[PDB]
Amino acid sequence: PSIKLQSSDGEIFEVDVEIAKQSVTIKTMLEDLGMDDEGDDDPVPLPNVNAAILKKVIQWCTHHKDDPPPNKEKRTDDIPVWDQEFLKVDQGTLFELILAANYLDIKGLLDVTCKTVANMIKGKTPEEIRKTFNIKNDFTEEEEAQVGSTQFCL
Amino acid sequence: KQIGLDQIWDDLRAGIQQVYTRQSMAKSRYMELYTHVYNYCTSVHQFVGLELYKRLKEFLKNYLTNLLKDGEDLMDESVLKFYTQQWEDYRFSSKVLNGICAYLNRHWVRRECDEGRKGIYEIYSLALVTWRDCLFRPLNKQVTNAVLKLIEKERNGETINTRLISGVVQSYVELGLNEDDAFAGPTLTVYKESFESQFLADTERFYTRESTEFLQQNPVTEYMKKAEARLLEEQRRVQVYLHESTQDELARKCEQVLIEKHLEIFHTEFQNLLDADKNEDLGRMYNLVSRIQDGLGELKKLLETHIHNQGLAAIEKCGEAALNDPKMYVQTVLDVHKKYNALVMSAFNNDAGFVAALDKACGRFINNNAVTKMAQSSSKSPELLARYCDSLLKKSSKNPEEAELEDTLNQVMVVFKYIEDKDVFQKFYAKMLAKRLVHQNSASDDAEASMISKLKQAC
Amino acid sequence: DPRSTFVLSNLAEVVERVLTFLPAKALLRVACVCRLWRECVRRVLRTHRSVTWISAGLAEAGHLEGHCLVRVVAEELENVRILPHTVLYMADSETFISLEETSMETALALEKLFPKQCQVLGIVTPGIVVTPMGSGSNRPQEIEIGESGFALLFPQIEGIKIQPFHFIKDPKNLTLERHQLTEVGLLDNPELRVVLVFGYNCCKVGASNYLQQVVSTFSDMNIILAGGQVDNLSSLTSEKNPLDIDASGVVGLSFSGHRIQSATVLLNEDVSDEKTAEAAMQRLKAANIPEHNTIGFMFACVGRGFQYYRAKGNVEADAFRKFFPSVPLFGFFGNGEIGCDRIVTGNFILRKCNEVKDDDLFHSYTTIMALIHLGS
Amino acid sequence: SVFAYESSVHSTNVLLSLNDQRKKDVLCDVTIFVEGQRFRAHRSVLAACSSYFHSRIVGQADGELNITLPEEVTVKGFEPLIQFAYTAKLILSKENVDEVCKCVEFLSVHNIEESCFQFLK
Amino acid sequence: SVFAYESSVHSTNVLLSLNDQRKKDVLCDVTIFVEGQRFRAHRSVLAACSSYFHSRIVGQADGELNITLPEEVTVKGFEPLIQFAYTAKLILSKENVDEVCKCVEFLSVHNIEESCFQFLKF
Repeated sequence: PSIKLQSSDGEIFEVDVEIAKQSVTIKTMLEDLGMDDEGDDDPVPLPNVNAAILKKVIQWCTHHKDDPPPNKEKRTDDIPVWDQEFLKVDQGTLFELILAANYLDIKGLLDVTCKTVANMIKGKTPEEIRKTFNIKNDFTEEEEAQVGSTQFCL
Repeated sequence: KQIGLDQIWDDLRAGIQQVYTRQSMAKSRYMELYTHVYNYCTSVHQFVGLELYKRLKEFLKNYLTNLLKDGEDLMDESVLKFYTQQWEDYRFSSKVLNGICAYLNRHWVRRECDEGRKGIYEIYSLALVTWRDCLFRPLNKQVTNAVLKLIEKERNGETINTRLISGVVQSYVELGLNEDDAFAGPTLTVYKESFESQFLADTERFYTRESTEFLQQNPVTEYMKKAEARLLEEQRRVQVYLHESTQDELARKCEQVLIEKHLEIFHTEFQNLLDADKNEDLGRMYNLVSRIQDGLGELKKLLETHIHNQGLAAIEKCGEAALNDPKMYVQTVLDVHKKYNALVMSAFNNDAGFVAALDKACGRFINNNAVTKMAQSSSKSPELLARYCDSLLKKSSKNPEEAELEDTLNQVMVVFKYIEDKDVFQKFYAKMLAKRLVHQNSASDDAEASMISKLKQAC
Repeated sequence: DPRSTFVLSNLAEVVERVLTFLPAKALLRVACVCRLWRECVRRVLRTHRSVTWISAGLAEAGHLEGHCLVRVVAEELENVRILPHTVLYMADSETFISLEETSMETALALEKLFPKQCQVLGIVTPGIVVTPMGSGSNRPQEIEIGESGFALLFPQIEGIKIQPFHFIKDPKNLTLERHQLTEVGLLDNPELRVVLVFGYNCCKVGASNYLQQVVSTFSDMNIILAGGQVDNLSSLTSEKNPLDIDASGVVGLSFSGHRIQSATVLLNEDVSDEKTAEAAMQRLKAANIPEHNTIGFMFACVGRGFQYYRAKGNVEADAFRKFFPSVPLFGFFGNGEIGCDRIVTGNFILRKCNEVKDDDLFHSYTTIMALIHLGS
Repeated sequence: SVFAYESSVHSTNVLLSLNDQRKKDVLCDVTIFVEGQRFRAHRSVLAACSSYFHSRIVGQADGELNITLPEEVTVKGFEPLIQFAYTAKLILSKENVDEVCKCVEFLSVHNIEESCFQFLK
Repeated sequence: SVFAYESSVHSTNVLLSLNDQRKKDVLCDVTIFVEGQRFRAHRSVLAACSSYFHSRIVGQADGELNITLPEEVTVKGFEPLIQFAYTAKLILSKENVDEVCKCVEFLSVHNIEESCFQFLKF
């Protein structure tokens, strides 16, 4: 099993087929189309991810390759020991992993990264959250004023 | 932004029309046809409403209408090599279209539905909802009337070339209505109305055009052997014409068309097939009527009313010596209940109900039978039996075999059950038993002691 | 400066799989982050079709001033996941007395934490039988005298509408003209399938017969009755009456919907050991009531339990989970019984012909079960 | 000690299966000759949906039957009527209301209310 | 402008009219024997209510067919069943349960479930 992927900036990395089959997008193209005489070790140029991120995704896929996929439990904070060690990176790159996880459809990787964003979201007040994500500030104060006025409570 | 909305529908319709007409789509461009559709669905300038869904409905309805033009002027054996070849070039082809537009198959189609509207489907399930623009157009009248012409080659035609038909039947099953409801049992709803309803009406005729054409030129003994073949052949014309759910319903409407509506001359032939010692024809005959109910119990009285017309023939040929010759009246009836016992054993699969035929029907020629009538006594029949067992269970020249001492008594035990009046047996047995015990005119004392032990088992 | 000024504010599918991984209370906090987040909060708060329960066991008898149940409901509501809409809570009859009755202090305490829009019915019984937190496989614990209680959080479920009702007694007045059965929905409702009638302070004459009269008004339909007589009431959210502790009446929930299946088995004086009890609950299993999204109820008599079945306890509770593998259980011990043998589902109804008048409902010294399939 | 079993889906399923029988040859034992075209139905449902058919169906011996509606009814107003009789749904449009309403007030079909009154426009 | 009418009373009344037509023999076109106690019904009703009176009712002529049932079914289990086949209400009693349940599988009458019966106290 051997498949070579090409990043957006022109770098080439060789990965295992089964480890690539972890991503649904890669396996769907490789199972419903790849049943033929392949182009000779032709690279697959994913044009939305640069060289650096593809390592981070493939690094996550290397460790999380023996996980049986089961499934519907109360949302929690398990977050296995490896992920946050992997995920201690500056703010920007973590967001880029979100796109890479969403683009290739990796449920496990998308599951973990969104947890830390929620954890960073948790324990804050609505307004203060902007100073860490720089969101816009809008719509008729009034609506807000008669929108964000249907809750708290409990 | 960085996406746009109108630059995309100028290169997407260069591989979305190149994935169709399969021409070795390289993986190098597959992700290019994804990066477009993905970017198309992640921006605000706002998934450009729902236009991509609409534009993906027009191209499909153009490859399915410009294509109907070639094919809707074609007769049999050609529309059956057009809806089996360009079905694998649309099932396969529109399954790459289910993962090129993946981002429009996960979020918007599950959020544009489960909300405010209908007419939203997964793009794959959208392909086989617009495929009913080439099906509710020929086919439904032009292959269903053509597959039958091919399936009506049971007569002599070999090399049916199953592959073409297997494509058609599997197509109708696959075309099962996925419209609305959800993505949940089976989908055999577009199968009944197009290849089941109009396959059974056309399978009655082919069989009621050989049934009453074979029992007019050949004896019934060949319809009894063609039926087994055809009733079995129409159980192997499934499992290569398939999806099942027809085995338990094609077989029935191949069973009242062969033997449930010709159960008029079977009973008539049953009598003829009973005077003769024929024993393999009844087995096939029993097997045919075994499948059919309401009539297994009709050819049950005739056999019951044949041993009785056979029992009072052997004891009739016994003559006049039977009155003063004890063995004869026992051996004769025993022969009757040996041969017809095998009949209810080998031929009719030892049916419990059929044993009843070998039963009391045997009783009605042991109670009020001949010989007993001639020297008028219903009570006479036990006496001849009573003398017989004593006749052998006596001191004589020599008791030759220990085995014959059991089996004859065991054989005697069989005919005992049918006499319906024990009382006389106890009288006449005891009387001459007293003569036996007093004079010790018996050998192997255990054997008689075994007889009351058999009597202990009996009344 | 980082990327998610674009991503975390425009990409809808990424703001959706974030707000799911938050406690319910935080989900209504970030609802005022921006305009896109609001829509995401509403969508996430609509894929909530699971009932969640909170209970207070005997292993938390803290020697400090405060109700045990109020303490748990304070800590646990922080980590709750669904937004409660209607709540049914019961507690034992020693945790609502501080001087001789005091009752408001304990009652309004729980009436304050719950949301203002939420509907609260407050009922106190002499005995709580409850399944602990976690999953549906917890072994039920039957609690006689001793501080215990549970709270049931019903979320917003599509197509199912639940409305409390309350008929106060009178010194001298009419009975019930017609409208209170239409105001709440006990009559003229083509989809009423389960009712959970409760009664309190029935000791006085007339009041004992009040429960006799009030039930007959909305009976004789294709519905399931369940419940009995209890001690007193604590809190009801009607916003038009300061609750009177001395007055008696009839209160309960009135389930209504198109998929609410039900089941009921009486446990008469013919069951007195383990094998007989298991035989009765085998009949419930034959009703083919689905497993998921069902909650069970057990209303019994104070004369049943340790005393009645010889020297054993948690016997009904253990038999419930012997044949039903994962359904929860909640019920009280009381001085009265209501119920019959009846199954109502989407298709069939199995009423008892009960041709005398209505003598198939008011039993005594017995136990009633229920299998209310809230949802589908 | 007597129990009942009251179903709530048997009526609809038996009516739908009888309608399928209506649309498929067998077990149909009456033909409605109307305006030239043919309509085939049952001699049991039609004696239960209204009174015009009821007054003309009873008493007469079994066999082949024409119960021709002579001229007064239309076909556009007739097709929805037997559909309602056998399935209990109606199909009304702004170009259909008048003839259907004329047919109901003539045949006196029951279980249909005048609610087909202001739904239009 | 397809409003479409929907009546929740059009099926119950039709099935009650069928019962009334059955009782006073108003166009009954089928006679059935169980042991001997003559019953009368409609061919169309039983052609869809059960799934044995759909294989012993089709492929016949307009001449009245007199079908007979074996001794395995009796009259104690049919009268409850054929009354439910017309009124959608099946009365049960102590002696009824066994025979009325035994009748079902030989007929496979639809829209009745034979697992709920094993719930009654009786």
